[PDB]
Amino acid sequence: NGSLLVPTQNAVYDKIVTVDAAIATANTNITNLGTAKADLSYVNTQLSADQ
Amino acid sequence: SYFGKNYISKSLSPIINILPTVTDSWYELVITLPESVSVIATGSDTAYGTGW
Repeated sequence: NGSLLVPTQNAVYDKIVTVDAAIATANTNITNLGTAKADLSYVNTQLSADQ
Repeated sequence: SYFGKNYISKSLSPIINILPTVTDSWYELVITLPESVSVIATGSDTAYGTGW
């Protein structure tokens, strides 16, 4: 926060790696959610057929 | 002393041919300096590749 210092390459690289890991985890969560969680079209169609 | 840095051995047992760079057997006291003095950061712009 207050740091007059100079950042090392290793610290920055490790933070970048974990940030990318978190981003990939979020992307995979979105992937396995959309294909198995969220749906509107066919649900609406089956609801209309039942009605 | 090793390449301009000071390493204090911290192994409880004698160590031979163990380089000062090893964090397990050495401490590597980071040289405290006057932080007020604006030491210039020489930055080599050498286009790295995010795997180094």
